[PDB]
Amino acid sequence: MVLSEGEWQLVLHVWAKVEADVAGHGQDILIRLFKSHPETLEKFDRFKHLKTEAEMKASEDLKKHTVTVLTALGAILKKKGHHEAELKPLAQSHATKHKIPIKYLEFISEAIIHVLHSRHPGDFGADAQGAMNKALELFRKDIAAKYKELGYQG
Ligand code: HEM
Repeated sequence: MVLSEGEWQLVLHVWAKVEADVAGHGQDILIRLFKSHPETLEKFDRFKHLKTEAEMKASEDLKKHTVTVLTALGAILKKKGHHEAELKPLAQSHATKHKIPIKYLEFISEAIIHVLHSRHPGDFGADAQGAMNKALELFRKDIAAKYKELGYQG
């Protein structure tokens, strides 16, 4: 699949709002993932001791990680599909070291969409959500293809 330029601009216009405060958005997205799909937290040896939303919010180390995650995703989105170089290292680490199935990437995609819907109704109406869904679906399809090349079922 391929996004239109208009669809990319809807993606990038909401991401511009995320970048007012990437850390706060990152906290909201990973906490939403862990609340909605608690099995995902067990993949993080670094964070799986955290018991409550309040502990997650208070963790400076989690905050920092969420900034790393969202900045990596933002750099991918800014490539508008031309993200082969960015996807290589991430697909390798997530396949071989972290062992993150495609289903869990669906779950984090849901969390991203939820938080952007909540925080950004001015830039995340139906067309904008559809564009972000397409971008995240493209990202997941390309990761799944790389996982297969790397030997991971996903
Ligand atoms: C939008 C999707 C995601 C992006 C962009 C992303 C990005 C990153 C980045 C940049 C790192 C650090 C470098 C590396 O190890 O490759 C990382 C680490 C990690 N990711 Fe992801 N990630 C995503 C989704 C997930 C999901 C859904 C899980 C778990 C369910 C996961 C689990 C991990 C783990 C366990 C680490 C190592 C954390 C640590 O101990 O330092 N990732 N991720």
